[PDB]
Order: sequence, then structure tokens, then C-alpha cells
Amino acid sequence: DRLAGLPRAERTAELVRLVRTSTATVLGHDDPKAVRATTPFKELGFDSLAAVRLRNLLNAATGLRLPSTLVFDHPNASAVAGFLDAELGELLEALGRELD
Amino acid sequence: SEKVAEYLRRATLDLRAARQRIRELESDPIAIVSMACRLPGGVNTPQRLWELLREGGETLSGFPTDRGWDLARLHHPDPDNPGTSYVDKGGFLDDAAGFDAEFFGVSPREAAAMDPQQRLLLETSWELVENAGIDPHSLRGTATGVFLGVAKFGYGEDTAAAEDVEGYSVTGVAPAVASGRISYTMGLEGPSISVDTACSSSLVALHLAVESLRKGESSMAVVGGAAVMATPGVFVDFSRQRALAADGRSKAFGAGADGFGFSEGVTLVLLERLSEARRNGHEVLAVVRGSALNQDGASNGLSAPSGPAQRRVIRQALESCGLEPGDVDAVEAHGTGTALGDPIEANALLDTYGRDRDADRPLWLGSVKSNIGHTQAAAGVTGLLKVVLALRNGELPATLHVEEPTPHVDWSSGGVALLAGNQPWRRGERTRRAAVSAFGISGTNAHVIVEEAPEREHRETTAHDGRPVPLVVSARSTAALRAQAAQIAELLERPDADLAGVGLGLATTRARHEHRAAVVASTREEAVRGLREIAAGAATADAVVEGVTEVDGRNVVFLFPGQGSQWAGMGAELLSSSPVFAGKIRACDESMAPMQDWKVSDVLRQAPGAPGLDRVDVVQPVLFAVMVSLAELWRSYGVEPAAVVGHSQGEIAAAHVAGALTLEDAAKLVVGRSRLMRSLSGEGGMAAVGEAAVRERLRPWQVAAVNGPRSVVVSGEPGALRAFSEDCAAEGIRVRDIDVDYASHSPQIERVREELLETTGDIAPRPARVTFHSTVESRSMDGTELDARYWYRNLRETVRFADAVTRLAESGYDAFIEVSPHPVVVQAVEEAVEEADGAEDAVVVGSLHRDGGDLSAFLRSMATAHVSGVDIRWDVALPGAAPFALPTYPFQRKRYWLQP
Amino acid sequence: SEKVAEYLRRATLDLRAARQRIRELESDPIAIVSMACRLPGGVNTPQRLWELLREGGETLSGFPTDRGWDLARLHHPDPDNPGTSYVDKGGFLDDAAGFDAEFFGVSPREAAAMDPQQRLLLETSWELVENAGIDPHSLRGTATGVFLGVAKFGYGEDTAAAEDVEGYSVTGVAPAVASGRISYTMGLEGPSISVDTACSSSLVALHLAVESLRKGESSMAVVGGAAVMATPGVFVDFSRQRALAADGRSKAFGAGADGFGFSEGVTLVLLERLSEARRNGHEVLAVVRGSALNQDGASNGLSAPSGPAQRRVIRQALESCGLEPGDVDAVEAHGTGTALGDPIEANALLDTYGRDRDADRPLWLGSVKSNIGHTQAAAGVTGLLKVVLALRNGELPATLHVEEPTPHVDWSSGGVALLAGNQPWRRGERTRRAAVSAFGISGTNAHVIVEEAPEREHRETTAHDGRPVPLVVSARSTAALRAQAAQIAELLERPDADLAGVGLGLATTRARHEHRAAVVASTREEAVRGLREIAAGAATADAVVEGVTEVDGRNVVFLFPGQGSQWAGMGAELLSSSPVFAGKIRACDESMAPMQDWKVSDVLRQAPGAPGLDRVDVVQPVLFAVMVSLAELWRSYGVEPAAVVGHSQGEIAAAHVAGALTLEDAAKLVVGRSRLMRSLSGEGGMAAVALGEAAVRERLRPWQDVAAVNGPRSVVVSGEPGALRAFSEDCAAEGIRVRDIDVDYASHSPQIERVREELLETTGDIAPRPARVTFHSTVESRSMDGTELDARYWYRNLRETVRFADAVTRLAESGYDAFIEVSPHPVVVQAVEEAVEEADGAEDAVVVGSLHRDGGDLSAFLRSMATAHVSGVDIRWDVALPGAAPFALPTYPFQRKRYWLQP
Repeated sequence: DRLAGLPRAERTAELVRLVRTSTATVLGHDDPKAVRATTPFKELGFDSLAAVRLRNLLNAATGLRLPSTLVFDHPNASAVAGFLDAELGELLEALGRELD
Repeated sequence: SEKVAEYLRRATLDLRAARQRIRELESDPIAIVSMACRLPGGVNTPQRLWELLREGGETLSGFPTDRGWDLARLHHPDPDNPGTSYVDKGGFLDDAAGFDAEFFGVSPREAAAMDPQQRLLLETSWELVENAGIDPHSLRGTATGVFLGVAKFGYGEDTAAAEDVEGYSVTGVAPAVASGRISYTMGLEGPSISVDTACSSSLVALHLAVESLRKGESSMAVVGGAAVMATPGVFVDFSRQRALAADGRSKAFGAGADGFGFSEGVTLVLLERLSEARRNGHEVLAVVRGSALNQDGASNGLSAPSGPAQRRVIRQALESCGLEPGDVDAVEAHGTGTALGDPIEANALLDTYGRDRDADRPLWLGSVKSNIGHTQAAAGVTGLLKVVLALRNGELPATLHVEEPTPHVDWSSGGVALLAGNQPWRRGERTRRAAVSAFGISGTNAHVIVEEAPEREHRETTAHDGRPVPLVVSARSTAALRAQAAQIAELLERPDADLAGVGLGLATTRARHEHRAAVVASTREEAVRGLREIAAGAATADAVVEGVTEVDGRNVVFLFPGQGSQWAGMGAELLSSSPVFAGKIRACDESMAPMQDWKVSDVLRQAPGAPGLDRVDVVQPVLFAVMVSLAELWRSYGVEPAAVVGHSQGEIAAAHVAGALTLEDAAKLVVGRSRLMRSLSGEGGMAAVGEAAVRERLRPWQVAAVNGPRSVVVSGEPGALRAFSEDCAAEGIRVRDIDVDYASHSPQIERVREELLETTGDIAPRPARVTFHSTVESRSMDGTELDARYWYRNLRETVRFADAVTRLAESGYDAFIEVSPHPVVVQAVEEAVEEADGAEDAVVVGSLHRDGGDLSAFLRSMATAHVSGVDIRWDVALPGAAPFALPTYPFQRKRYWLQP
Repeated sequence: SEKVAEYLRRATLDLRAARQRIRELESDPIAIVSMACRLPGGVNTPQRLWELLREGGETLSGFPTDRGWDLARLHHPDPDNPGTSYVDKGGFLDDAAGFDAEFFGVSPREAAAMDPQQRLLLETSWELVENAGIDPHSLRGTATGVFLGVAKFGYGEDTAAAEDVEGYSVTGVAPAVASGRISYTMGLEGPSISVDTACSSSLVALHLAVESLRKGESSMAVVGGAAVMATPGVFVDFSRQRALAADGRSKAFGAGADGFGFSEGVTLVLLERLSEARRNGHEVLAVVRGSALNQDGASNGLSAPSGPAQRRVIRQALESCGLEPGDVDAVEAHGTGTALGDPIEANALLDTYGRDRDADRPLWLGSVKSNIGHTQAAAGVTGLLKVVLALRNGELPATLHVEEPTPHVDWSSGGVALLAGNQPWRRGERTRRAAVSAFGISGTNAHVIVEEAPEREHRETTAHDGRPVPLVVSARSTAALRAQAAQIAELLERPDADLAGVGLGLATTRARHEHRAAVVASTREEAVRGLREIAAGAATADAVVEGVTEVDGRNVVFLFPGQGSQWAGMGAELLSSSPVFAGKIRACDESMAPMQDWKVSDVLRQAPGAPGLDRVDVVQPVLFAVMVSLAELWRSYGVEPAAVVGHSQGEIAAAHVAGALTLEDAAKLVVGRSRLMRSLSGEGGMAAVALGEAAVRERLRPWQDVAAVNGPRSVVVSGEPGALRAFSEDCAAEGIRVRDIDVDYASHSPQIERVREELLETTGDIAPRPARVTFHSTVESRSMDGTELDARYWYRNLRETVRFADAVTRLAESGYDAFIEVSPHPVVVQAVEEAVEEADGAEDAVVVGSLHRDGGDLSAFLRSMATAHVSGVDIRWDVALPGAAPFALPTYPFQRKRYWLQP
């Protein structure tokens, strides 16, 4: 992305915020506080349709193509953010006694 | 010192042995020897499944009607009405309520209360064992284990049958009993485990069986799975989740991919170690090399899959067997046909196989669920079958509903290509390998690597000559026997099977049930006609024998008659058609050479310038040699006598069979007896008709043998019996013999009484290994009591035959075999056995007839003895033959469904 | 001969390695580390089961009433009427309908539709993992596998379906999901199998687990069985065939045996290789050696047992293990005791074990079903639990109903002896070992050999002196937290307990959850009082701290306020107690000695000769040393910072924390600043006034001859000492003026531009290497690396305004949440709180401090750590207790509700 040259924590927090903002609109609420970066998407109410939509919302967010099953491979916001960050960036006898 | 070198050699040998042991315990290859399946659409054999896969088609059909389902209100287009399913098509077995209760020893009530899955598992297990070329009865008492994937489906849940004192309603639905019953009926003693992990249970069972085989707990494994739906609930459940395709077709990696279509099915395979399979000579179809299991873990819900777990499974499976990604030609994927499962599986396959892959040899991808549907727990191993078939015929079947690949999967990499059409897979320099994957709802994943079997070169020593061939068929019912005969006749009618192969396969690869039949034929047309006659219902030709027996072993008694069984050409060609007979005849000729000049073989062959069959001194040695040769031929086929009984001079032959005497001593004794017999050729006359009846008419003139209640042979005297021939005039003396001047067992016997002792006073009898119940004394003696005095007593004393037969029958013997070139005492033996209490199942069989004498007649007599219970090793009659492939048992099925 | 010798040595080493590998792959012993049970009669822990077994008693009771069974039409004395049973006694769980849905993240509908077996399995699995002294969250992502013996019992079939779009019922009644759900919730990544082979299934599972452990597929295994009745069907079916005992008892080998009594139960054990247990340090309870399996074969009946199969399996197990029949001391027989199983089993044991046995040591028999009854699937594991408990306590419990032994077998001949009365089994020179048998209805037999653990419980120190100890408790709900606090308080009330051991066990052998609380105490009474205060409700005590967190970790940022936090002494006892503090203080004395005479340690210890905390030239170096030492102490326990920000000269200390400046360079810089700043002391004062940046910026007009804007309305000085005096009363309405003790000088003023060259040439030896931690300067209001922190930058910092408001706001908006101030007194906490509140970032930032002007003890500093910890900051508490033996603690206090389904 255009925004680069930042410490690890800065990029991680920015990507987590982006993922939370993208998933909030899909969920319906307009706040990222209700979105937890550890809860699986299934517990939040995600189904098969909306899970696709999020990818599209991410596709326009960063301009990079993503797999259609992005949510299933990374079942939390933190894992998705991490994946996005990664993609963007004598002896003889005794020694011989074992034989018997 | 020089001792060091031997230490080095022994250390190297021990290190090599240890490494070999490590390899055997870690990655020992496993061999697949046989398989069986029952699939929707009338597919009951692997060949039919292969034909269906190659042609290209589906088994989709309508809902069953005989199961008792209420199809009226079951179907509703709206996916919102409770208790209704919007889909009405799926793969169903043609006949899931048929079973042969009597074959497996199951009462009709238990069969009615038994889940259909157990019945189908029993039938398929028997068919699988028969397909491998192994006698099912041979596996009894072995260490064969059973591993099945089976789950309850709710059979008989609306029935409350109170009268269940036996408790059939409990054990008839229990999943553990599904394998316990197989182990109990087949007699196996290996571990019996019934696993259940979602729809990947069969592959988990395969992994467990491979581990058990490698450890050494079991020598064979019966692996597989079963799934039969008895209630429509399953569909209804998924109809609430909208996870079922509307049309019912499971399009794997297709454009639609709207769901999956369920189907029933039972599948089984047989597993054994490759080294032991090669040692025992079992056929090998494919080799399982490695497998791996894991868990999905923390995923996007309990039911959703996960790509990283699949990648880890694939990598672990590849690493365990020591292979590398790039040596696998094709992968049989899960391919459930869902909207998002197929993209996940394809992406995982591309990541683990597509990367660093040759651009000229893409990995072929396909699934079997596109043809037969998702067969619940038995799906996994089912896919395995396809791969095995692809390794036998040599081509990969295509995948349906592929013309529009899913846009979610990026196929631009080129590592993985779908099977749009059939691709040849002929054997070459590159070893052919394949993989099978299975993933379940719970989350367990399985990946299995299979490889083509090694090469067999010729195994071709047919030499189909005009030798006689016996065909033995057996079954547990008359209708089953007729169906088996019809099947064998149909198999033989095709002009591509040899008689020797079919005979050997019937003799050594099939079981031996109660009802038995046998046909001895030399040409294909004769065998076909005999089998058709058997299947018709009425048997007329003498070449066809039929019988019913309830036991598996009999106490065999060999009995040897005296004279009267003479016919020119005794055996004849039989001498040139049997090495054992010729060898024994030559041994007898060598033994008798130092006393005479003529040879018995010349007389038997009607050689010119040889004595005829009219003088006693030449008739008796010929009879003795023929008798001992026939006894040796009988023993060469696996029939070992438990008691020997002789009549008159035939006792001597019995002695040689008993081992009490030696061949030279017995021959010398017979020769001396015949020579002394020739001198007393002036008086004689044998006559045949109750001892008292003879005694009351014997006083005026001054009894030889007693055969039964009305069978007495009297001594020989011309004048004495000249009046006796007409004195009765009441059907007293009618049957007469030739017996020119014999007078045996007569006061004339003791006239000489000394030269016989002088000539035969040189024998060296030895203890015998078999009972020698004689006829002069109703007792069993040993060799040490058989001296020249005993033979003189036998020549003098009475030779009563009925008492010995009755004593043997009462003792416990129940199989009397007549050994002579012509049956002469079979009728008397049968009458004596019937009159005596004994047992009411004794069988009396003869030998070469006076009009037969060919090896075909001997085989017919052997078949007559066999169809009554006597065990005979038939393979000896078919040396150097290659076993063929035969159809399985023709079960007679009846409907057993628990009607609500 | 050197080559020959080397080749022979290599070959023999390879031979030894190969033999070791063969032995490990064939007969590697397995270690049992922990167990969990749930049995009829309220027996929920293994200790209760052992007490019941040793005391001698049963658990028979009437039929349950809350399950919804029709008790009126179910019981009938006549054993002939349809749908009736002639028995009314059996073993039933006290509460099978209880479940904590919120703990496992399960919606109430799914919990209602879930089979009770799965719920009890989840609870027992969590208890089993916790009982091994292993953090349950640590097992996440590992290769732990699960093996269970479970079968369907008909739960929820009577009721009709409903709106089940999620398909809850199908996954709630399936047997495979019973083992799948444990792995899904705990995050395990090992094979999961749910075998089912009659009543021996569980034991069969154990066998498979061993084969998984020896190969290497799984590093750890969870092996168990479950059997909970949902409908009274089994009783009816077994009464139809007169297969049940009339009185409900299960007389093992008595002469009055007539049937078996059924009971519920869930049991689990944890298995791991002995070498792995030795390496990791897990406690070992017993050792499984060998096992075997076989089939009854073609017997005289489908359900009838066969003696030869049992003899074969026993001999095969003994051969595979590698022992002789004379080594086993006791056998846990199957002991169903219905019609004829006892004669067959006794004859098999007599013909196998009793043949040619010493008359002095007869084999001991016995069965566990005589006390709790048949447990169906969880049968073999219960016998295993009994055997392991007997081994651990050194006493063989007696089997019941053995007043008259069965006369169908020969007892007086010799060999086996029935276990009537307790028999001692104390450790000695003989290796104690026992065997467990299980024969199923389907026809599968299992025999397992267990032996005592090696002696390893003689290596401990139990050191304690009286140092402060922290106790941290956590739970997923307020009620659960209160119950946990009550449990810990009750445990600590017991006299024979160790505070350090309990603290270490809480810190290391327990998971961290949302709601957290912490109490720091150096005495047992103080800890008990704090825990009681926590469990009572709202606790206002200073020692007690509590909070609720939602994030696993944070992005802690260090703040250095600088001056203004002077206070007599800075952790005096801390200098004596904490070794790291004293070590760092001594380390920052070697470079400080050449430029002065007094010692920082002497000043901190109030020793005679200290200049006193009045002169700036001695205040600044002392403050710098205290700040850097406190930062280094914070570096321990794993609080590695991600950003460092200063406000004043303390920035130099910040420059040392990030690693940009070495200790010598920072010491030289601060000493030079202090010296050539005190040299011209007496200029003016600061006299900070809280008015506002705009107000002062429009007000300084009369005096043109701003230091800090840290607060939204907070300014320090602008002008001259006479101008400062004029401003002190010029407005007479702004108020909150002066409030500054720093009157000896006035930095960030035009007065600075007179010693420029002096500071330039006195600090010309700087080696500012790049820093490993992001440094955010408040002079340029931007984050820059440490490669340009030259003397010019330090002069600019001396002669420029410090923002401390734009920097904090930028850090808060960037993503940093936790803010920790490293100072001997909290002076800038309020400003940071206000700046965070005014920021638009996440409204969950945490701000803490350090020792106060009165609480300069290590206990207060640990209390500060605890306050920071309950808000979501990871801290390694085990450092605070160097050398201790972890104790045994009660498991999680689940909050249960009713989730049963009825027609």
C-alpha cells in the first residue's frame, strides 16, 4: 500500500482497524467496538453470503485480489489482518558387547 | 587379532536386521487383495461400477416405495413447511429389504428385527472373502480383524414389540454388533472396532487397520463402511438448512454447486501385508503406502472446514511414506459439491501440489460423488475403489458437470487440471500413484496414498489335455445348488475358460456346504450338459452324482473281498493314466520276479504269450497286486483308512495295507498259498444259498463263509454237494460259481497242513499303525500275532464276514469303501449295516466296475464317496492348473422389513 | 587401525540407536498425568471416589424425577407387562441437566438441543486439563488427540422438530460431534475418534491412544468414556429378558448373583509419554505398560462369553508388555456378576495367573462395579481410576457382597484370592503393578497392565521468607469470579498451606479470562481478608484491585515526565530488596564517578555526606538514575515497551531506554547540563499557570523578554523574573498561578542563549547509535531515529518548547493504548488522561504509574503492576517468586442452568 515505512505495531493496528471497520458495515452496526478481534465470524452472525461481501469490501479497500474463502482460512479479524500484512510485505569387547 | 573381522560382519548383519525391523514397523506397505460393493442403481459388482464410470452416467432416481414411506405429504416445493423436503431424488438401493436368513443361521424373527445395514454387511463380507480366492471356512480361527464405518439411522423406531425375550430389538440396531456379528459368523478372532467420525469414518478405519497390520496383532483386515437410510428424516433435516441441491445432482467443482445429493451404499476391502500376500500367493491389486489424520481445530464454526488443516494433512501423509509431491499422478478429491467447500479444497490442493509442478504433467483432479452421489459414511473407501479400478484397466474416468469450472478457483497456475474427459493411464517407466482425501462434519481429515501393484510375469502352465476333470458344486439349499450349477454352466459356455481352471477354482477356493453335486467330464460340452441336467431338477446320467450330508468327516474302513471279482483288462489304460498305479504295479512285479518268470503287468496289458485269467496260481497274485495298487491310489488322494478287513486270502493284502507285513513277505506268502492251492485241484465246489439251516442239512455228508442272515458258502466236495444241489429243491442251492476244484475251508485243507508252514515259516511281521480287525476271530490284533500259524488258521477256520461288519458299524465307523476291480460284497455290506443298529447314515461305495475301469470311473466313485461326507483332495487330480475366477454365492432372498 | 576403530565405533553407536528406536516404537511406557470423573452419588472428584471406595458404601437410589419420566406407568412388579420394568433402583447423576452455556460460547438454543453427554464431556475435559497443572490455553494449536467411548441413548427423539436452520439437533445428537466439540472448543489439532464396542469401548479407545502416542502422531491424549441415560428404555428392554438384578445391586462374585445394575458416569484420563513427562515436568501418577485385544470368535452365543478368548488375550497382553504372570499383584476383574460370567472369568484368571504361583503371595481379585454398578461405556476407565487411586494411596479397597463366595469355582486350591477387607499395598522393594480387564457384549476383550510411577517426589525447596506475594484470579463472569475468590480464600484458611506455592500455581497453572482481580499480600491473614473482600462484593481496600479486560495484549508506551517529582528517597528498601534495581544503580555509578564525588546510592540511602535533594546539580543525576533503574525493572517481567516519550531532561533517560545513547554518554550529557545550568542559577522561575495556549499567546504582549503545553490549558513561563512577578498578579482573575517550586532557574527562556558555546563544546563527544525502540520526540513533534541525536539536538531541546500534548494525542490515535509512566511519583497522569479522553482513538486506554511519595516499597510497585495487569497487560508473575513448588487448586466454578427438552 501507499502508506508504509511504519513500525510493526502501527501497521498491525491500522490493518486491524480497517478489518473491523469493513466487517462492521457487513454486520450492520456502525461501530467497531462491538467487533472483537478474537471471536469467530460465525458467532458474530456471518453466513455464506455476507462473508463473500466482506471480501469485496476488502477488495476495494486495498486494491488487491483476495481468495473467495478468505474468511474460512482466517476465522477472526486478527488473523485476516495478519494475512493481509504478510501478503502486502580396549573398546572392542565392551563396545562389541551390544551384539550379544 | 583376526577375530575382529567376524565381529564386524555380525555387527553389520545385526544393524541391517535392525533397520529392516524399523522399516517394517514404520512404513511397511499394505496390499489390497479383494473388494466388494453394493451401490445405488443396481451396481453390485466392482466390474459394473467400472462400466458405469467409464460410460458416464448417474444413479439418480425417485424415492423408494417399498420402504413404507408416506410420499404423499413428504414432498413440498416450499422449503418452509415443517416435516417436508423440497428435493425428491437420490441414490437408493434397488433391494434393501432382501436377506437370506437360513444361510447365516438366523431365525426369521431376528432377521426381521435386524437392521438392513448388518444384513448387507454380512452378504458383502461373504462376497469379498469369496472374491479373494480364499475358502471362507479356512479363515475360521484365524486372527482377522474387522473395521467398519457405521452409524445408526433409526430403523424400527416406531415398533414396540413386547415379546422379545431373546432380546433381538436391542442387539439388532447396536453399531458394535454390526461388526460383532461378522466376527461371530465368520469365526474370526481379530479386533472388532466400529468407529464413527462423520462421513470420513471409513478412511479412519483404514488407517487403524493399517496400524494394526503393521504392528502384527492381525494378519488380515476387513475394512469398509455402510450406510442405508430407513427413514426420510435425514433429507428433511437438511431441507431446513437449504443444503440440498434442487435437482439432486452433486456437481463437484462445477458452476452450479448448489448442494449435495445423498445416496446409500456398502463398501468393503480386504487388507494384508505385501510380503505375506506374496508368500501365500494371493492376488494383489494395489498397495496402500501411507496415511495421516488430524483435526480442524479452531475454525470458522464447528461445521466449516479449514484449508491449513488440509494442507498439513497432505504434507504429513506425503512425509510419512517417504514420498515427495510430484510423484502423485492424480488425486481423488472430496468434492461434496457445496458452494464454498470445493474452492477451499481446490485451493489447498493447488497450494500443496500445484507449486513447483512440471508444466507438462499437471495433477489430474476428479471426484466420484459426481456419478453416484455422497454415500454418507461409506463415501471415503468408495472413492478408493475407483482409484483401484483406474489402476487395473488403465484409464481415469471423467468427472461430470465440469464444462464450466468454478470461477472462485484460480486455474491459471496450471498445477491442477480437471478431468474433462478420459485420460489413458497405461503402465510405463513412471510408477503410477494416487491419493484419496476425506473430510468430515466433525473435523477429522484423512489422506491416503496408493500405488500400483508389482508385476507378475507369466503364471501360465495350462496344458489343457484330454484328461478327466471333476467339477464339484455345493450349497446350503436345493434352489441355491441349482442356481450355482446354472452359474457354472453359463461361465463354462463362454469360449474363453478352460476346464482345469474352473475345476481347480471350485475345488480349492469355494466352501463345502451340505448339498453337494459332482460331474466328471473330459470335454466342455459334456460338462455343460451335465450342469444343465443338474440345474433342470432330475439327474439321469451316471456321470452326475448328487447328495446331501450333515457332517464333514467320516471314519473310513477299507475292505478287501476274496475271489469272484475278475474281469480281463482290470484298469487297463488306468496303468498308463496314473503314475502311482504303475509304480506300485512295477514294485510288485520286482518283488515277485525272483520266483516266477511272467510279469503281472503283461497279464494286465493282455500281452501275447502270457497266462490267462483261469489258473489260481496266476489269478491270486494279479488280484493282490491290483488290490494293493488301488489302495495306494485311494490313499494318494487324502483318504486314510482307520480299519482294514479282509475276506479269505484278501486278508493278506489288507495286512500289507495295515503295514504289519512287508511287500516281499506278503508276495512270497501269496505265491506259496497259490502254489499249494494248485496242487489240490481234484476236489472242490463252492455253493451259495442262516447257519442252522445249513447245519440241519449237513449231517449226512462229511460251512466256509457267512456273509449275512441268508448268505452261507459251504465247503467243496464233488460227491457231497452233488446230492445237495438238488436235495433242497426249495430255492436252497441256486447261485453257483466256477471255483474249479477249490475245496477251501474244508477238511481237505488239513491234508497238507505242513508244507505251507515250512515255506511260509520265514515271515518277519511288525506292529501295524491301523486297526486290523480280522474275520476268523472277532478281535483286533497287531503284527506280532500274525505268524504262519495264523495264516494256516485263516485258510482253515471260518471267515464269517457279517459279524465283523456289524462290530465295526456298532463301534462307530460309518464309511465302508470297497477296494476291488469289481464290487462283489457291496450288497451284503449294505444289508448288514442296515440290519445292524449302528448309524443310519453310513455310506458304502465301490470301485472300478467290470465294464468301466477307466480313471473316469475311479473319479466317479470318488465323487460318490465325497457327496456323502468323505473328504477328498481334488487338486491332486488337476496338477499344474491355474485357478480361475468364479461367480459368488447365489443367495436366495426374502423380504424382511419391520412394517409399522 | 584408527580407521577400523572409528568405523566400529560408528557402527556400534548406530546399532545402539537402532535398538533404542525399536524399543521406543514397540513398548514405550505411557504416563498418566491427570484424571477427571463424574459418577452417581455426587462423586465429582477422584478424591470423593477414593473416599467412597475406602470407607465402603454404595450409591443406589431411586429413579430420577426431573428428567420427565412417567414413573407411575414405568414401574410394575410383574416382569411380563409391556413397557414396564420390575426394578426401581440404580445409579443416577445428581444433576445431569446443568450446563454453563456462556462459558463455552454456546447459545441457549444449542445447549437445549445438545445431548447431556457432550456437555458433561466438555466440563470434565476442562477439569481434567486443569487438574494436570497445565494452562488450558497453552494446549491450543498443539497435537493433542481425543478418544472417547460414547453411544446414543435417545435424547430429544420424543419431542418434535422446530425451526432448526442452524441444524442444531443433528450435531447435538451425533456421537462423532461429542469428540469433535472438545477439539473445536479447546483448539486441539490431533486425531479425534469416537469408537463404540459394547461396554469395553473406552478401554479399546485407550489402546488406540497408545498406538498414537508411541508413533508420534499425537503428543498428548485425552482418553475416556461417557454414558448418561436420557430415557428409561434400557431398563425396560433388559427387564423384558429378566437380565436385571431384583434389588439393583451388582454382587461381583457372591453366591447370590442374579443380574447387573446399570448406572451413569463420565470418566476421562490424560496420557503422555514418560520421556515427555520427565522433560516437561508434569507429575506422573501411574504407568501404562501394555495392552491387547481379540475377539470371542465362534462361541456358543452372540452375547455369551468365552474363556479361551480371555486366556488368550491375557497371555498376549503379558507377552507384549514383556513380563511374567507372577509379577502382577492384583486384577480389576470385569465382575458384571449376572448369571455365569463370574465362573468363566474366575476360571480364566485361575488358569492363567493362579497356575504355578507362590503360596505366600496369592493374587488379589476385586471389582469396582460392586460399589457403583455397571457404567456401560465408561467401564474400563473407572477400573483404571480405582487401580491408580489404590496405587497412589497404597491400599487396596475391598469389594462388597463377598460374604459367601461363589461355589462354582475352586477357591481353596490356591492362586486367586478374593479381596474381602482392605489390604495394605505400601511401596517397597517389589514393583507394584496391576491389571484391568473388560469384556464386551459384542465380543471384544481388552486387558491392560498398569504399574507404579518411579520415585521422583523428593526434589523440592519450599523456600519462603516473607517477601510480598501476588495472587491473581480471573473468570468469565462476576459470579464465577466471586466463587473463585471464595474458593481460594477457603483454601488459604487451611493451616497447612504455602502462600508462595498458591501464588505460583495461580500465576502459571491457570488461564486468564475477561474479569480479573489481584491482591498483593505478604501475610496469610492479609491475603485471606483481601479475598474475602473480593468475594463479598465491592472492595475499597488499596491492596485489592479488579477490572474487566477484552484484549489479550497491548502496546505499552513508556513516559518520562522529567523533573517535578522529587521526593526524599526513591525505593530505599527497594534498593535493598530488588537485586535488579541495585544492580542498575551500581552500573550507573562507574560512569558518573569521574565527574563528581558523591554517590547516588549514598544519597538514596540518606547516608551522611549526601548533598541533599535541594541542589539541581545533584537532583537531576539522581532523578535520571532512578528513572532508568525503574525502567530496567519494568523491562523484567516482560513489559518490553514499543514506544518511549519524554517531557524534559528525562528525555535523555528515554534516549537510554531506546538504546540510542549509551549509559556513559547519557550520564555525561545530564551531568554537563546540570553543571553548566546550576552555574548560572538564579535567573528566574517557571511558575506554571493553567490558562490556555491561546490565552497566554495573546497575553504575553507586555513582556517579550511558553515552555510546555502538556495540558489543553497548561502553560509554564514566558519572559523574565520581573515579568514573571508582574504576571503573577497582572490579571488577578486567572488564578492557579505559580504552583512551582523550581525557582532556582528558568529553562526554555531567552536566558538560555548565553551558554550556547559552553554546552556545545562540553558535550561534543556523542555517539548516537540507532535505537531499537521507536523514539517520539516532543521537540520536533515527530518520530525520528537515534542516529541524529547530537549535541545540537540536545541544545535545541533545552531551548525549545516541549509539547507533551500533540505527542500524546498522536500516539493515542496511532494505536497505542497502554501508557506507563516511569517516575518516582505520578505527576503527569492527569494530563495524559485528559489528552487520551480528548483523542478520537479507542476509549479503553490504560494509564498507570509507579511508587508514590509514601508507598516506596516493593509491595506498592507490585500493586502498580497488578493494576496495570487487570486491564490487559501481560506480566510474568513467576519472576516475583523465585523458587517455589506449585500447589493444587480447585477447578473452575461453573454456573449451571437447566437445559432439558421435554414433550
